[PDB]
Amino acid sequence: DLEATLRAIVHSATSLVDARYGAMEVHDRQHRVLHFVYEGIDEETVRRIGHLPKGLGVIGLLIEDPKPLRLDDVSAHPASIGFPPYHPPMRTFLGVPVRVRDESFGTLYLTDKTNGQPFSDDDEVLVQALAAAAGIAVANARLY
Amino acid sequence: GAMDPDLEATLRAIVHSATSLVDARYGAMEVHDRQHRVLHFVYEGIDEETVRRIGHLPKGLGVIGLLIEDPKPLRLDDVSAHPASIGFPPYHPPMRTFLGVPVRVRDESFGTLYLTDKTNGQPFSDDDEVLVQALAAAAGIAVANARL
Ligand code: HEM
Ligand code: HEM
Repeated sequence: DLEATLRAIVHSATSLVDARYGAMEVHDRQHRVLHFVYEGIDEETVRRIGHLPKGLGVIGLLIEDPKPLRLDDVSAHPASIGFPPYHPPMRTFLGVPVRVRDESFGTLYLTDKTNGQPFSDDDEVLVQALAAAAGIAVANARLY
Repeated sequence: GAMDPDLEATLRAIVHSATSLVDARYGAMEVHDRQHRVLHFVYEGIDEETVRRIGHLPKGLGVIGLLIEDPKPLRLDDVSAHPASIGFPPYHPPMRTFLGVPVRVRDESFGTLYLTDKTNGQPFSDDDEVLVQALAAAAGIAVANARL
């Protein structure tokens, strides 16, 4: 199961960096969402928010132009679309592409590092390393 | 022959992250087949001249052979003092502190991720072990899904 694998990767990222929230989106070449896995938000809150992300705002930027991005305040970025009603507040941000050499498929991202600090150089390196493993997983599912 | 390019980049990045974050002087990973024969070995922290002097890659013996045989996390204050120790070959850096963990999925283990010589002179911490285990699990995912 691909989503179980992607969830394991999100868990490792969130726990090791010590972020409150973690997520991964995988999309097709038209930018349609194929998979969205996440941790940090209870299902009651999920039910209030409603539909899962479509890959807009800051995530849209990263889908169009895959490369690592860290932000002190996600809502301050020019590409920021804003959260939907009932979504938890989130401030600090780290996002990296989920990719292989040939192609990028998705984005692994974290918000709200514990105790309020920005994501570090070391956090970005770690998250890139985990994402690469997810990149291989996604590339394999696309063949198999 | 050579490892799949994406797999190799991923494993090397994982070794680097593990080595960097636990502040190890040296880091390595061996990957083996189902019969436990070593196929690939990637490493960092040893200069290229010392590599030429050592002259042959590890076969998976000593304390590593133990981890290959019995895939479990293993921390040691002095790797050379372990009764499984085979000893380092000529020209190989002396290495004292050791942290090694299986590269695996639920059903099968594929290899070992290992770090030596913490910069602080101290043994690898419990925190160090947890971080390396998670990185090894991602390496396990990579190996399992790697391009045929
Ligand atoms: C738990 C991990 C999550 C993280 C780290 C996260 C993070 C984000 C980020 C960074 C944005 C872009 C904000 C902006 O551009 O201003 C966003 C937008 C959004 N999020 Fe969340 N989110 C998470 C979970 C969820 C969940 C579970 C839902 C739905 C139940 C959700 C629904 C949305 C929607 C609808 C948007 C608007 C843009 C879009 O549709 O892509 N998010 N989120
Ligand atoms: C740079 C990261 C490295 C680490 C962390 C590392 C670690 C180790 C450890 C823990 C042992 C077992 C010691 C014992 O059981 O007494 C060992 C043995 C050995 N190492 Fe290294 N090593 C590294 C690099 C290298 C390189 C680059 C070479 C060759 C160019 C090499 C060649 C060997 C050989 C030949 C053995 C003897 C046992 C065997 O053949 O498996 N090592 N190493």
